[PDB]
Amino acid sequence: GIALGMIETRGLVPAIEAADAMTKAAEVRLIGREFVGGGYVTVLVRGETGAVNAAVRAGADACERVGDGLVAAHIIARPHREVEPAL
Amino acid sequence: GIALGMIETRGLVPAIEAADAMTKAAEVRLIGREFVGGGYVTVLVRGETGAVNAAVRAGADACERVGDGLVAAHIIARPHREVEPAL
Amino acid sequence: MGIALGMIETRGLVPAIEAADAMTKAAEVRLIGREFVGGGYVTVLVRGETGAVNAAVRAGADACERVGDGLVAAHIIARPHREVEPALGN
Amino acid sequence: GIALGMIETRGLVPAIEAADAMTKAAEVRLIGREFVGGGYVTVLVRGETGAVNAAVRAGADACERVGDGLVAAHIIARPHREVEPAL
Amino acid sequence: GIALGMIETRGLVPAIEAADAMTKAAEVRLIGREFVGGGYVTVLVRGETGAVNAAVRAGADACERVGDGLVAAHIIARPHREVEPAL
Amino acid sequence: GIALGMIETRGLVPAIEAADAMTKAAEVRLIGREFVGGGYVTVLVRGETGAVNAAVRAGADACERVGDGLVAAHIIARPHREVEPAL
Amino acid sequence: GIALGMIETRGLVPAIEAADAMTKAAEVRLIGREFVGGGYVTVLVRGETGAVNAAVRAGADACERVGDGLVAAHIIARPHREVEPAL
Amino acid sequence: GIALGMIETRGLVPAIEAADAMTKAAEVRLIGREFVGGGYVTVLVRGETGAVNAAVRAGADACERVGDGLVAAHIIARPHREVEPAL
Amino acid sequence: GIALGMIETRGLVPAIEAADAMTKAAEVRLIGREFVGGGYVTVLVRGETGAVNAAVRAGADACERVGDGLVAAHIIARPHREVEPAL
Amino acid sequence: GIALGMIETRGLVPAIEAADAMTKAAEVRLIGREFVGGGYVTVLVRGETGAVNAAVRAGADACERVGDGLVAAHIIARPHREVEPAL
Amino acid sequence: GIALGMIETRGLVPAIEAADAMTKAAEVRLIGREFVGGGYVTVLVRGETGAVNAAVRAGADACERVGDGLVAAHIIARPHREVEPAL
Amino acid sequence: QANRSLKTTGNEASTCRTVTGTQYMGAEVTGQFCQDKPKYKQPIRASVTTT
Repeated sequence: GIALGMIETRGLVPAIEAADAMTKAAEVRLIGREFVGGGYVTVLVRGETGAVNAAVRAGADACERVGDGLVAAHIIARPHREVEPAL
Repeated sequence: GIALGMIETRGLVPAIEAADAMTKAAEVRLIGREFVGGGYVTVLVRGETGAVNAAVRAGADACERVGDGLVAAHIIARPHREVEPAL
Repeated sequence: MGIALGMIETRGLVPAIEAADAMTKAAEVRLIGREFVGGGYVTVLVRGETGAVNAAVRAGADACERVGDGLVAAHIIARPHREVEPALGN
Repeated sequence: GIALGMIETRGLVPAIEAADAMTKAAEVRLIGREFVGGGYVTVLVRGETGAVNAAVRAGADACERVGDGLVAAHIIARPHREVEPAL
Repeated sequence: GIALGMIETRGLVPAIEAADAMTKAAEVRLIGREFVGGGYVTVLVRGETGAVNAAVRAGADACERVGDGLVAAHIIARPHREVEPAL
Repeated sequence: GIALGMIETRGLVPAIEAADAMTKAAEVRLIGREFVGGGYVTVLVRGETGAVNAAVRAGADACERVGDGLVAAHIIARPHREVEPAL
Repeated sequence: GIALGMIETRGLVPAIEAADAMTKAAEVRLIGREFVGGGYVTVLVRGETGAVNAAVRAGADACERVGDGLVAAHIIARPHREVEPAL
Repeated sequence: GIALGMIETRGLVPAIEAADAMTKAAEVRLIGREFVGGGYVTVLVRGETGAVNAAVRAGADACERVGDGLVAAHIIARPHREVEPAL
Repeated sequence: GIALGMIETRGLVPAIEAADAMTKAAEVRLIGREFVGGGYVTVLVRGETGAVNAAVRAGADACERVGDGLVAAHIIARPHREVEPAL
Repeated sequence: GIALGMIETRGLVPAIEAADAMTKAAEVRLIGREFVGGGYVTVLVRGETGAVNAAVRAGADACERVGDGLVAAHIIARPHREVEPAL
Repeated sequence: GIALGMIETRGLVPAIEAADAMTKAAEVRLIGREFVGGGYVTVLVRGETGAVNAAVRAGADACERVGDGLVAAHIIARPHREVEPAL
Repeated sequence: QANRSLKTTGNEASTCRTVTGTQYMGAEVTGQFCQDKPKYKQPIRASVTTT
């Protein structure tokens, strides 16, 4: 799967709890963990469209009340080729 | 020893004393100390389920009086095997 | 050579450097860490004898309480674990 | 498991019945009988944190009515190495 | 049988008379006569559940009016294997 | 005589008083002196029933007036076989 | 160091938690636990003056509300060489 | 100097600090640190009669009201040769 | 088993029904059926404490309602080994 | 221990008895007795900062009421390299 | 002996008459004659502890009536081995 | 020991739910963290009687 699911949060613990929840909800490959800066931490996974959608939804409603909580959670159906150097 | 414990503090030394509370509370293997950026600092340990539970409970109890204090403290019992390569 | 750990954590580097100056002028300490946490949190970490570290960190916290943005944390460490030591510079 | 649970009591009837409670409630290995003197008698068990906590909680809650009752019930999860020669 | 009955008395006189009641009311072998310390004396007997119960009833009833008498009295039905070194 | 007489007191001066009264009142065979602990001292003697009774009553009379005096003292006419190994 | 910190309490729960305070507060080794008698139990620790002071502070703060609680504490700083055989 | 300076107290904390008073007061040599029982502890040192007097002084000043308290302060001036086997 | 149970009935109708109850409610062996004289009849069984109590105590239940009824319901834990068991 | 403690008083009497308080309180070295003038006498000690603190505390506690008494007692925890010639 | 008596006063007229009192009082070895400054003069004498006591008693009891009289008549029984090098 | 407190995450599922088997969670957690007292009291074989 090539669909990309990405989560923003305030600190690594909400990030990794969300990541565990979404990986358990659907088997996706955790592509990256990036320190955005200023407390923003992001997690990047790739997989099938429905699986990644369900995983992102599960991480979203599972990590809302951890620490400061979620910041941004949206889905991309068909990530485009030139985004790979950004991934 | 597989159960992974993890916590932020709004500052480095609250995280350091949190890890001190971790190691003085129960048997834990503090695997990671990470700078989130802007002041948030994460520490992550490994241990048994009840062990890490009691350790982080003690850490949260002993953390709020240190600088800005506790911001986030929740733990997982069964970590996903693919996460640690990213940790 | 005492493994007693002491800290000063400050909002900004000016109180950090003033606190380190007070560390060295107050009691015997060895400075191991000066670290920019990020966003203005600056940490100075010293080691030495328990009473020496206590007096040093106290004098530093008293001196840097106002300077710049002022002190944020003055949390003396009782004793780091053997396992804590690798995470603080090994 | 290095978790250490232990309790003293006035009279050895509560001591041994609480020891049986220790070893029956959770998988914990006993490591000490102590004739403290003056009526205090101490049972000393060793095991992992969760089992130790559950066993000691059950034994303490079942120990008050038996005999002259408890003296103290608290647990240290990570005894230091130097404490072991003073077992 | 492996049924464990046992008594503590304040003073050796109630201890021995309780032991004699133990062995006379029911035919159960005694396994221990231990000095707790400071005046508490414990008697440990082994046998079948019913005989142990009858003997302990008799000993407890006969001990309440000699010297300082009974201090603690209880029965263990199924002692665990490893509490033998704890006896 | 297989009859068992015996007496307990606080302190060893009354205990020696009792033992002297034993050996002087009736020719009853002394068996042992035992330190219960915490000040309780007990003495165990054997003889026939009448001699044991007279000796023990005389010992109580002589011991009541010395030190803390008698604390517990009773006689068994028919001591059981397995009791003797425990004393 | 050779400074002598040392704690008195009733029971071994306070004794060993005081030992834990010793070994978690400052760089201090215990030279020995001791059963004083009548329920009194003490711990004797050796270390630097400030070290033993921090240790005794921790023991006192964690001990007074455990079981019967702390009975005594004292802070010998220069034990004369003639006292070493007594410990 | 052969005279005996010797002190009794409740608990080992006053006994140890009284021994420190002994060894810092005057010329003495401890030859006994005795556990009497029931919390009673004796400290006993040898020296000349003036030295032991001045030592027992110092032992008494910091003991009657430290810890659990002092029981008795005493001076021996002529230790009889028959007493020596007892010491 | 060695425990002796025995039941006594005015008339042997309750004796026989009680003996059948003895051997049906538990597995104990009848050792005696004796005509006391003048109508009293006593039957004695042997077995373990639990089996004897279950049999004897809850055995003459259709006894007070049958015939002239019960006289005495009695259990013995450990009869004297040397003299009476041949009786 | 390079920490410097020092006490000055009126008259040599409190000065040297405070020096003995120094040497018997904690680990210090009496490195100098100095005559300021007009009766002012100073004593110097080196040792650990906690040791120096305890030493000077005990020294003042000895020298309050000695003759005309203390006037000033102070500590320099970490003297610079230009003060050593002051001796 | 090893004990040190030592006495100070305004001027030495009281100090020298007090030294005569030292010598007439008890077997003591005068070792020091120190002009503190501004009028304080101190006498340092060595002898047995009781000898030191008698000496200082006599010196004080003879010093009040001469000149400005006594200021500090101190008594010390054992200075530590590092004090007399400064004496 | 050292166990669950108010500021913990990832261990909320069985907090207010009935429990099968041995108990190890404290009563205060349900008292001041859940809404009702647990309707499950684990019995013991150590009965208390009198002669």
